[PDB]
Amino acid sequence: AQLTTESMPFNVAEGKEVLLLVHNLPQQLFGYSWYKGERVDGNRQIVGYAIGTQQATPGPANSGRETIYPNASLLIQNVTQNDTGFYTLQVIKSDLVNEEATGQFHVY
Amino acid sequence: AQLTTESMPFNVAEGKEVLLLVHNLPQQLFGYSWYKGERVDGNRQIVGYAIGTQQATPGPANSGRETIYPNASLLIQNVTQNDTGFYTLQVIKSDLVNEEATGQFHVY
Ligand SMILES: CCCCCCCCO[C@@H]1O[C@H](CO)[C@@H](O)[C@H](O)[C@H]1O
Ligand SMILES: CCCCCCCCO[C@@H]1O[C@H](CO)[C@@H](O)[C@H](O)[C@H]1O
Ligand SMILES: CCCCCCCCO[C@@H]1O[C@H](CO)[C@@H](O)[C@H](O)[C@H]1O
Ligand SMILES: CCCCCCCCO[C@@H]1O[C@H](CO)[C@@H](O)[C@H](O)[C@H]1O
Repeated sequence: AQLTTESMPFNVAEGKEVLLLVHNLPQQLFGYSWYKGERVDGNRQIVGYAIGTQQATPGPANSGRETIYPNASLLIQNVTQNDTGFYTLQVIKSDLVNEEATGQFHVY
Repeated sequence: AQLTTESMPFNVAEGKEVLLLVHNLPQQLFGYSWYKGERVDGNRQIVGYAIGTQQATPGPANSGRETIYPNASLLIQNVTQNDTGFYTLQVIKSDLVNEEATGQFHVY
């Protein structure tokens, strides 16, 4: 089945925490990139993650409060109104035929 | 200066050929992915290219008439009306903080 992401919890109190879980990662991965919003856009990149070295590198939209895990999961702490809405994950395969999934939680 | 792409020629007769040139490739590249349109969208991916292995892999929007070169350049032969408009290159860096550039020509 399709690459998918869900957020835990779906509705998050301001100041609390949310984990973006990822399911059905394909094989032969090179890396992951998370973006704020519904689309892949470098200006809105949160983080880039190289699997070979297990190394996270921040993008322009990185808040300082995000952590990516080896299975692509994204933890966000001390959430703000600004964190609310859509997130997009791009999975970079080793053949560079890539996949995206979006991506939502609601701050209250 | 910024990663850019220009098309040669910019206005192309139906049935002829167009080369999408790429300038200012950054260092530390792992590969390239070309998309039809203004955005990175897997459903519209033309090709994925691994630099290390020199291996091109076709995506869903591949027409059969496209060739990617080691410097990311894209040749399109026997162009159709359907080929007209924007193309987007994504450059995949080793730290996964990637870059995109668009991308157009006009068929007449
Ligand atoms: C700090 C706690 C994080 C531990 C990992 C939690 C992931 C548990 O697993 C997830 O549980 C969800 C329950 O809502 C299910 O909907 C998902 O299908 C399942 O993958
Ligand atoms: C607070 C830190 C949370 C730990 C981060 C890793 C937890 C991820 O846990 C994994 O998530 C996957 C989907 O993303 C699923 O395979 C399973 O729910 C689980 O094994
Ligand atoms: C007609 C097919 C020939 C293959 C193309 C040869 C490589 C293209 O040529 C290169 O294009 C780059 C743009 O990507 C430019 O930056 C370089 O200056 C130029 O040498
Ligand atoms: C170092 C890069 C080598 C790439 C191999 C080129 C594969 C595309 O084969 C193409 O065949 C066409 C004939 O129909 C020619 O007009 C093109 O010049 C050629 O690129």
